[PDB]
Amino acid sequence: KKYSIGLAIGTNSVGWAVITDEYKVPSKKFKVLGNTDRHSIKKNLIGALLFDSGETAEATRLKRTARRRYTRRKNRILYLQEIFSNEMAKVDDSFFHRLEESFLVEEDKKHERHPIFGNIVDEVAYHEKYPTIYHLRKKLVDSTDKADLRLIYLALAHMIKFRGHFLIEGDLNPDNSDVDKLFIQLVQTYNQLFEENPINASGVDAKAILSARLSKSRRLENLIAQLPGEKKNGLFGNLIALSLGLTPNFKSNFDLAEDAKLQLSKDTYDDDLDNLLAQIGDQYADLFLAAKNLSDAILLSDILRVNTEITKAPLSASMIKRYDEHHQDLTLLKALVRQQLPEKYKEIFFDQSKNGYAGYIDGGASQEEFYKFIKPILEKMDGTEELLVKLNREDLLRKQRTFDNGSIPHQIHLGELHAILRRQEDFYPFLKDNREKIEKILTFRIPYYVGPLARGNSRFAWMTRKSEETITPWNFEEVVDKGASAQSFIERMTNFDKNLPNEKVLPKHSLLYEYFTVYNELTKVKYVTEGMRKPAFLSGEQKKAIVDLLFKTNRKVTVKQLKEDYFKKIEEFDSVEISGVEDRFNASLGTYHDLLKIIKDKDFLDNEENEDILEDIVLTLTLFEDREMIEERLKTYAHLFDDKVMKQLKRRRYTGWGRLSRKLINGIRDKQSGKTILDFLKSDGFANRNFMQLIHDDSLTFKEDIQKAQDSLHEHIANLAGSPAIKKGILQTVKVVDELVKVMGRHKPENIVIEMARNSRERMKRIEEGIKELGSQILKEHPNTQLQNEKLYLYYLQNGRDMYVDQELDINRLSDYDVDAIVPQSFLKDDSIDNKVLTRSDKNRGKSDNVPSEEVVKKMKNYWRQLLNAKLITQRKFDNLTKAERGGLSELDKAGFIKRQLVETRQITKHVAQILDSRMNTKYDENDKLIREVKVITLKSKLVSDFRKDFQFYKVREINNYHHAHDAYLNAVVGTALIKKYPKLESEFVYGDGKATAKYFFYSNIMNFFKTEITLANGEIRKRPLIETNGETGEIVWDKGRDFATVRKVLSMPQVNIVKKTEVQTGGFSKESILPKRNSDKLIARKKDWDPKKYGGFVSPTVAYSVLVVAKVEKGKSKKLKSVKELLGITIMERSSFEKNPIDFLEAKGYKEVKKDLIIKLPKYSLFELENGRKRMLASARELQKGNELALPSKYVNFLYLASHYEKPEDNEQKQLFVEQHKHYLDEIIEQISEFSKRVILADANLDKVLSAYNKHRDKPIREQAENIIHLFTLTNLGAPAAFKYFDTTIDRKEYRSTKEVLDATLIHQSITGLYETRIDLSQLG
RNA sequence: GGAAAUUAGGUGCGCUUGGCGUUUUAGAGCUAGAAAUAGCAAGUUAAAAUAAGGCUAGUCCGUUAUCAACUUGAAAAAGUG
DNA sequence: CAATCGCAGCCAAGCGCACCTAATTTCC
DNA sequence: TGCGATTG
Ligand SMILES: [K+]
Ligand SMILES: [K+]
Ligand SMILES: [K+]
Ligand SMILES: [K+]
Ligand SMILES: [K+]
Ligand SMILES: [K+]
Ligand SMILES: [K+]
Ligand SMILES: [K+]
Ligand SMILES: [K+]
Ligand SMILES: [K+]
Ligand SMILES: [Mg+2]
Ligand SMILES: [Mg+2]
Ligand SMILES: [Mg+2]
Repeated sequence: KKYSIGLAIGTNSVGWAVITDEYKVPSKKFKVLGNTDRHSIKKNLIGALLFDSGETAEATRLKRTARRRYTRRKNRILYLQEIFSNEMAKVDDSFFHRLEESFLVEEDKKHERHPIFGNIVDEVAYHEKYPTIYHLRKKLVDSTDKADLRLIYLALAHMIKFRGHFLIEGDLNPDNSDVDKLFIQLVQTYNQLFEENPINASGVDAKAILSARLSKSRRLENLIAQLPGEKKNGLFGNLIALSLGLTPNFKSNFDLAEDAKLQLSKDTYDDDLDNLLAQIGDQYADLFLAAKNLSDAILLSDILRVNTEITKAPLSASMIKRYDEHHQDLTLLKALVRQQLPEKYKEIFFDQSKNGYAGYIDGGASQEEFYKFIKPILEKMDGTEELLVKLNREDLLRKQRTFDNGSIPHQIHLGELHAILRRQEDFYPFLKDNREKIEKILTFRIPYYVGPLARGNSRFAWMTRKSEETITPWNFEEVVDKGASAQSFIERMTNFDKNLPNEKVLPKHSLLYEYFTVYNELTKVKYVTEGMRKPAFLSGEQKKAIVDLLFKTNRKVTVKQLKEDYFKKIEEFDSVEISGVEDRFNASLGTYHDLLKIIKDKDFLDNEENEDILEDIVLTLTLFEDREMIEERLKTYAHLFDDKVMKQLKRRRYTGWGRLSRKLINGIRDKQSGKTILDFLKSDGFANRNFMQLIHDDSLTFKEDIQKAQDSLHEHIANLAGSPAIKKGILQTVKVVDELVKVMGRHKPENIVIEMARNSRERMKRIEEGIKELGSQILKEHPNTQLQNEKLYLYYLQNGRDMYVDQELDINRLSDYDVDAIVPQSFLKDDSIDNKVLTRSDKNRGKSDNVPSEEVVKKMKNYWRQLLNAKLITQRKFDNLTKAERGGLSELDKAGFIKRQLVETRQITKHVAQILDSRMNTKYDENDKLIREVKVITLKSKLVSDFRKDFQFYKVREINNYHHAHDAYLNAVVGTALIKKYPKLESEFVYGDGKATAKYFFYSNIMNFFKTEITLANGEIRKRPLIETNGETGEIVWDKGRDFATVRKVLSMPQVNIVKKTEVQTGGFSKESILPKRNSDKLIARKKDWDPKKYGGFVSPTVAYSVLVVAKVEKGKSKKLKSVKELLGITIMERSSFEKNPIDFLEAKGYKEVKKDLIIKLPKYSLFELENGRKRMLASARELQKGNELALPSKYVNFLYLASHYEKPEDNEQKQLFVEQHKHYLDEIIEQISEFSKRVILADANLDKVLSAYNKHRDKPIREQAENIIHLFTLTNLGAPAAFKYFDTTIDRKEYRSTKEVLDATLIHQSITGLYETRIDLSQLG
């Protein structure tokens, strides 16, 4: 007995099958364990393991971060209360107590129910005077009176608890006063530079236009509209856009040859502005300087809507402005509706269930839902004009705590906090002594490069401490070693050099690393002129001159530069041809030119004695992100540099790391020559060996020194790159193989054939930015979920224009258009947007075989470049559209694409093959060589997909889960037959160890040996005999006389081992919504002492697993003991306490005299068999899932495939006639579903509705009936019931919301393959 | 089948932050009526919680991965037809 | 009991490293 | 899709 294994690896399934050399699946008797009548059972060696999707760690990570921030937000308040503690005890010794118990009902409170003052008259008067906390905040900022210490605390705590963001660096000092004066100064600055065409201010209310509650682009339009003759994209318009915070492009303003984009917020602005001024001149400096001055006065116009001269709390005053205008408009809205719509007053102001004002304040109506409900009511009335204006600006009846408050920087809250401290420290000395302490509570942010402030019990932490003591926001710099922590942050993640594993890789922007990349590319450049017979390398003397002249003067070196400014102007070559570099060199000395601008000392950079210092500087600039820590690490070099360059050097920050170490490129030396790798790249006689040749040359010592420098199965797979969903199936695949090997008596298989299976928010954002750079108004002309349509998505990505013809596209005629593939689908199976365009007709592309024709590229390339700059097409999409001008698809390209259709190239699939190969092949030769006992073959899905369709082994996925197992069987058959027929293909499919046209036709007809007659692509008919053999062997590969019948017999076998992986449920305890209190006791307490009948709580806890309990419970008033057998759900929250002491946990639930040895742990999907073969799976402790599979005969599967594809060659008429000749199969398929449902589904109401729905459409076309019959299998599918539709009839799911019947059924414990079973008759228990 | 560089597009893991929401309580509802109710007034804010909790007591940890049964084992895992 | 209807925490910012695919140049 | 609530 020799055998092979077929495998189909998916995200939710692993199909498997064992075949013999006759392509047959064996059957075998397996022992059955347990206490039932059955001692053994026959099983076919074919099946599929099913499992729920494996999840990434992202959701767990976001919740872990949220917990840390709630812990730290609470500590900020605790820090503040500790500071107030001693003095607050003298004012009100129970104030903080009332704050902590504010949530408790009055019955549970220990102090008086009014938290602030402890009595009702004082509490009522507070809210009367300060209706919002911002009323109190502004008053404490602007008033000189001594304030109650309790009100001081509440205002400071409110700023510290909700402190604002940290997206702006440095200090913020808002100043509203000079918006008009600064705009006039920018106009005056602009007119002095363009006296010929000045701009008239002329009472243009710049303060109103720029500070208005509109978008930056909208206010830019309103300002430009007030200036006749000025365009929005003109020079003055871009300056206004710059002051607003946009990203204008000054390229067209100055007729530049490159983009000149500027935005003041990016740290690159100072360099970018200097780059622009270097081209246009320094007389434009005051132009952008005055633009920055105006930008500071309107920087906070979105959040600060009050003139800053009358208050030092403009944020709170802006909130007060919201409150007052809310009061004024509410009084006006109420008086209006009383007069004009008195009937709808109750619904608008009393009905919480409606989206009126009541639902806005008391119900669940959002601000957006409230505006939508009230807008038609406002338009019906008069006069609501100003209310309509405020509504469309989202400024009507506004609250103060709103979704859009995220734009408020922490410096704003800090300003008000600092002012309150300054006011009240004159009366409270402890506020003076603790002023900077309190401000530090608000401003201090744990650096992201420090991480959690742990002390040995965090697997996520890396921080180290200077001193062993508790870390506070005030001693953080002294207790935490920021330098070591910031270094460990990067050090724990960066690669080591694979060639020298003990050596870290160099920074990507290291000078020595960029020298390495330049010389490695330079050393393979050849040249030829009219005199020399054959091309020659560049000499070591030539490389140095080329580097010194071109690379050290220009950031990029073009091939034209090399030819013109070197070979001609220094070598006396009137002409020269260059090979090894195209257009321009890929490598460059970018860091060399960055430092040359900063330190201005070219001699210092070219002095190789300064090599170690420059590598240390770049290492510091790469390792650290805090520019103060950077400045501290550059102190040892403060004598070579003045203070001006040091200020520029500490701003030059780098990111990224290279692939090689400094010891590899310029450290280790060849023993004979004493030269490093970089030395050989600089000069290597006339051989000019590059990096790959040097470390592989057996005549040098680099190769042996690198060779001299050179995990469980679960950890290895987890550490692989790829989706954690496919990685779950990879581990299960290995476990299936291990079991299948032991099933075959631990004999290894001959072959293992593996095959691995192959939004709306991003689409909208990608189009809005694209048309913005495009300048088009197509989004405004014809305005998310609609972009799920493929054609409409391509329509907007192409600005409503044809990609092949340069003509407009009618958006209401998208059905008349064609979605054509850039690279034809016959070569590349790319269904993504990167390979699709929208055109009037696919004939506009040109020929069908190749890339769009030359005439199309010459006419449309300009249009494609604009779409590329607007990020509407990727660089890959632009490259393959313009490929015709580069010659188009070569004959080797077409063959390469057709080999890619057969040979799997994904790295993740190669890892699976390597894992199986290394686990199977472990013995060695007499010469210490690996003995490959098992060939691991990798196939792509198209090979079996085409095999199914050629020979009518059709697949209908909705019928059952057998298709996963059948795919694995077909993988083994096709894979082993292909390797047996053509052993030379083992180099392409087996892991380990003219001509273009031939390889194209060879790879195109590689599967023809299965057929008897072949109609070729050339049109010529070929014939093959019945039995196929191997060339040199003569062994029989395929017998078309009985091997197809073998496949038909295998695929028609009803007994297939479908196994749903039982799994303990993990994750959140329950649903997260905090529901209001209800007398129903389903609610779960949110804290230990928060009775949900008083405080509300959670619903629907998740059961981790169920347990079978055989015990007694107390019944009735007398508490009689009554023997019971029950299924108890152990929730995720309860799991730890249950497992710590099961008996104590069960006794606490009310069970007595528990049979401890009869407790069975029953995770989700636990399998039970009842009567007549009916099976049920545990959905939980209180619901069951369907446990049976409907094995529909093969003749019905093939009929359902052809009849449903009836609308979609000359032989298609034979398949169409088969459908009409077997229209009676519809009744027979319904009968199969009915008998199956009556036997195992037991949903008579839904079956009657199904049969009634089938009879109503018996005159419908056979295609439509077959399509809807496929929907009916949802009724019979394995797993959780789900709704489905037969034509227009909807059949809602019939759930099995009772688990009592399984308590006396047969529990089935299945191995991973389902071949080994332990069956427990639970009726004997109890 | 690999390596480096360049260009472009993605994925994973980890850290540090912001704003909402929701829950209970506080923000004296008034007049009439025996009451059911009716007519008005009012509404924008805050505290506290945001997995129960844990010991290791940290400004730490608490939702990923992994899991038939039986025997062994803390676990990982091994053995069993 | 069943048949039936209802419900589910979300939005945003910054940073670091490591992978992957897919084109080009030079090589093993 | 597991379960809470409502209706029949
Ligand atoms: K009380
Ligand atoms: K204008
Ligand atoms: K609301
Ligand atoms: K609400
Ligand atoms: K709120
Ligand atoms: K190039
Ligand atoms: K850095
Ligand atoms: K899990
Ligand atoms: K899960
Ligand atoms: K199992
Ligand atoms: Mg907590
Ligand atoms: Mg809130
Ligand atoms: Mg937050």
